[PDB]
Amino acid sequence: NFDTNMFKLENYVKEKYSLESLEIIPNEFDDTPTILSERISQVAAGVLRNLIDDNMKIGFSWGKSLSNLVDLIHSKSVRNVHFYPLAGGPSHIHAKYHVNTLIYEMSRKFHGECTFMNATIVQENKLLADGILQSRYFENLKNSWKDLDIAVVGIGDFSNKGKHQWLDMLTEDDFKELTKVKTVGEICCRFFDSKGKEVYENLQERTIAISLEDLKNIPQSLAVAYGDTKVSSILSVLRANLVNHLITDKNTILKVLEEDGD
Repeated sequence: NFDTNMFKLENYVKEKYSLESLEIIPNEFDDTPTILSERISQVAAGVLRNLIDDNMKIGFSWGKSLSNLVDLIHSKSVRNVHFYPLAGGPSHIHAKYHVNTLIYEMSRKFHGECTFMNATIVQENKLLADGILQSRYFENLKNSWKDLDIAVVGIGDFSNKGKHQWLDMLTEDDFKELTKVKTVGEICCRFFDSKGKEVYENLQERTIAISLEDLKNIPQSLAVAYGDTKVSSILSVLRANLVNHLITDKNTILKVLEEDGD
């Protein structure tokens, strides 16, 4: 039985990576990219709406997967919900995909109070980054990263198209150093290797984002991510248990398993 076998595969992958929650969307022969993105987005929207309750502190990252779920999610009457940025995205992405846009849109549907990301995601040096992170003005947001209830995040790859979004944010030298340490992907604008470790410390210390340490201790952290170019990145995130709830498609998770088996 098809639906049963899907459940078996879900449980298999959850136990394999010690992943708390997982939805695997089936791929259909008649799919277009649009239809597949709708199917994944609707599942994700339903899942998130059910997670949202009164009094919760919810962090968002940036990007298409998130924008697509936000477009579909149904409003709900909850009290005292607060939305925060986990990380600003890079500079030239669609306004629709910007963290502050997503927080605003979610605020409309869940009538929440909003904190926005004002600082650029990568600073020139550690002194400038620390000046922001350690500031009196930034303290509320810094503290809030330590006690979020839910995080909602996409996962980026470090393929040519993945590096694209970062072209005017990271320097030529940043890219060289990231490539030297075999970067495979990013989450919350932090770059990791094949085991989900944040290897390049110089950029790590210049980045205005939640730490991986704080991300990975959020009670419910939902990543929505799929596609062949994302298999290595998803496997890294699973390996390091960076999030505890993943929504992806069957084609992607089978490739993750195959790569892990290598």
